Amino acid sequence: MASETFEFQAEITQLMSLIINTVYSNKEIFLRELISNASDALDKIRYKSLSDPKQLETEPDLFIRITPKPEQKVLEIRDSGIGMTKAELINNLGTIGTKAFMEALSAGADVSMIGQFGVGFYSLFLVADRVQVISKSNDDEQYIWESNAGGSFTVTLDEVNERIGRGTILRLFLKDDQLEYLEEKRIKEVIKRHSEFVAYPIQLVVTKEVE
Amino acid sequence: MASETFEFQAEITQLMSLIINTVYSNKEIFLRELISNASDALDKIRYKSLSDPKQLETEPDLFIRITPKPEQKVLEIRDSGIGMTKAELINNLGTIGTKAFMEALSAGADVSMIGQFGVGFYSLFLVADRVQVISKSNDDEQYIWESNAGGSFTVTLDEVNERIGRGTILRLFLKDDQLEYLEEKRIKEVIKRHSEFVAYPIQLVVTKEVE
Ligand SMILES: CCO[C@@H](O)[C@H]1CCC/C=C/CCNC(=O)c2c(O)cc(O)c(Cl)c2CC1=O
Ligand SMILES: CCO[C@@H](O)[C@H]1CCC/C=C/CCNC(=O)c2c(O)cc(O)c(Cl)c2CC1=O
Repeated sequence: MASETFEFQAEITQLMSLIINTVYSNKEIFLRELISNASDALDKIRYKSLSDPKQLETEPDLFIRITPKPEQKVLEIRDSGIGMTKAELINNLGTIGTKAFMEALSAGADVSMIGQFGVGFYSLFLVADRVQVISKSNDDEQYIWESNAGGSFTVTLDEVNERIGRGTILRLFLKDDQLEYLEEKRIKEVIKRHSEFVAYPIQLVVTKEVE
Repeated sequence: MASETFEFQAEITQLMSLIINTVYSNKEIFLRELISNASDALDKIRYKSLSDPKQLETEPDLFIRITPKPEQKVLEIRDSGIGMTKAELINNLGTIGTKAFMEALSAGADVSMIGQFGVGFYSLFLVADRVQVISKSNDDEQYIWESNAGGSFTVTLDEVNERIGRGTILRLFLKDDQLEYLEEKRIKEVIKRHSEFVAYPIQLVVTKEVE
């Protein structure tokens, strides 16, 4: 199953590089941004479903789910939102707001503003050096978009991950110094602090050895 | 990705049908049998690794993991044991002990003996009307064996489920009256009662909405 490679729009590559290298202290803001995106996508499939009810049948439950995978130093944020087609992943995430945030930043702006420029997605590079966005739109097959903050990303038809009925998974490969975001306590503390007013259930998946 | 269909050896079909239909009370024994199988497979990759250390690299952690999936009425039991090749799944599970258990049964035997006849796998039909066995041996690709207790099963190259590095997942589609096995409390109670002496960590995956 062959990967396709695409070039990032120049300013996006610009944004990603300063973030992956930054010494900024409050890296935990990435989670609010990703939950905010998840909530948005859930709004869209819900609003969409107002006039097209069958759009919900691929995954009737509306949720945001966070799943620590300690062994792989991975953190996943899933939602059963509207999802993105292959062409949406390519367009939305790489090939097409941005520059103005970098300008605000260089003047003293707090990266927490990132979401107000519409580019909070990229805040994930505060805690991760690599990401896979796995997405299933009702309108397309399941696809994997992958980036390590370089100048190019890949998109691959998904034959390796669990089927999500509909929606998007952000699979973050955490940096070695950022492994705290795998911890149930840390995660819950960050959720409560910055994501108080979310319309959808936020589920936390915890793995505990029984005794 | 095309399915292949195989016929069950007659006595196996025999065994499965009486179990899926039985009014037997103590259906919870299925879990000890599946944990026992998981432990066995883990023994085999560990013993195997004694003379062939690199066999462990596909999945360095040795664990048994149970994952309730309430939305799908599914219960998964995973291990990172030795796993089964496509030919092993076909051979082991369908096409090749058994009859003597059915004879013990018809004389008054308790189905809890099933494991002593080497066929405890089939006890899963006490709680499930359908199963998918997903397996990855170091020696083959990932495959899905599926049965609903009929006279035939299917085997399909796996392009739809998460990659397991190595091992086996039993995905049980629980009957409507058996949904109690999705419950953290129930599961823990059954583990402690019948699986006290297990050499490997038994991990329980619990999904909890945060507030
Ligand atoms: C600037 C890049 O574009 C994005 O940020 C957008 C894409 C366009 C805007 C909204 C589209 C609807 C579907 N959204 C998603 O699938 C999505 C999600 O369900 C969680 C996320 O964490 C991100 Cl990232 C995205 C994708 C996402 O939020
Ligand atoms: C009678 C049918 O044969 C089986 O029962 C056997 C297959 C032959 C014996 C042992 C083989 C080593 C690998 N075992 C597995 O992958 C396995 C597992 O890791 C969990 C299970 O729950 C079952 Cl079921 C099996 C498969 C299993 O235990």
